[PDB]
Amino acid sequence: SEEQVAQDTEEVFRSYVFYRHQQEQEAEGVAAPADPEMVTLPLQPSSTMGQVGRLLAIIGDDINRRYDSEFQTMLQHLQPTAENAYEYFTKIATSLFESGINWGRVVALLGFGYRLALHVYQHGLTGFLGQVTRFVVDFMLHHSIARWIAQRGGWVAALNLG
Amino acid sequence: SEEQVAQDTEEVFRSYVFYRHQQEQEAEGVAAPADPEMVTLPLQPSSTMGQVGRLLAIIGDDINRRYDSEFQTMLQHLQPTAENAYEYFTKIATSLFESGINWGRVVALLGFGYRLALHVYQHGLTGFLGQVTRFVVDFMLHHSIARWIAQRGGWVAALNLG
Ligand SMILES: [Zn+2]
Ligand SMILES: [Zn+2]
Ligand SMILES: [Zn+2]
Ligand SMILES: [Zn+2]
Ligand SMILES: [Zn+2]
Repeated sequence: SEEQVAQDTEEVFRSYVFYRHQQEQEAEGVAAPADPEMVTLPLQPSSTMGQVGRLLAIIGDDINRRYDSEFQTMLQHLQPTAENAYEYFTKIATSLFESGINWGRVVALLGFGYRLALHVYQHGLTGFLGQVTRFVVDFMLHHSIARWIAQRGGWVAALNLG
Repeated sequence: SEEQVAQDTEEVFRSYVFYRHQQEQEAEGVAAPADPEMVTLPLQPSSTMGQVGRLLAIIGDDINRRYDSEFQTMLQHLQPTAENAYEYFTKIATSLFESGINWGRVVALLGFGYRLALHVYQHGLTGFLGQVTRFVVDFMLHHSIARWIAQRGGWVAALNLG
């Protein structure tokens, strides 16, 4: 079901963010970017969607690198407002899927959402992580990504990538 | 078409906001709440959706009063973040349609969006009017309001209310 995949994306993305942030803390120690909002967000580690988001953060660690690097350098130029965040999110997310959908691109979108959320927090926009989550959920619903995931077996199919 | 009604809501709401703000300036003069974002937003006065949003602002002027009054007093308690704005928007918008959809409630939702946008601007959240617009558009799509309007003839049917 496309709609149920779309509903599950919130928990997948929240779990992805938590574990990606924890992994960056483990890799960088005191040099990691601080964002307490990514430590305290709602989390259910044993749920299926919590397990999916975590596994995608893990497998993403050795595939995101070039795309993750350019996200950071580009975000240094992101203007401060919620409208600027939406416009930049939409441009980048659309470009990721211009040539079709695949799991690597899904993971790239989650990673982009993580980097966007981190950037806006570091530049003084607090309480915006739920809004980035909604950007991701709604984009995946209206851009047929939830439909593509549903035809692959749902988010649980992502566990096969590990 | 439900999807095309949903697409048109952006322009309807932007036009509603522009003309509601202009009307409040005309009724209150220098006592009106200032919000330059509601003067400079994209506007196409002669388009059908621009005409619809304007007419709904006009007819709304003598039906919103009690609901508009409580919106203002309640919004004095709205916490500052984008997440707080989304949570409050969703609670109020859901309550407006709990017992079904009618044009008066559609106009009340547009008026609520106007008051929410004005409040968040007055309290230091700039560049958020597009986000309130998206709250309205997406709520009307996912809560079957766009579908209800489509079965009534589309947004153009609102011109019959005048
Ligand atoms: Zn890092
Ligand atoms: Zn730059
Ligand atoms: Zn949507
Ligand atoms: Zn007034
Ligand atoms: Zn209060």
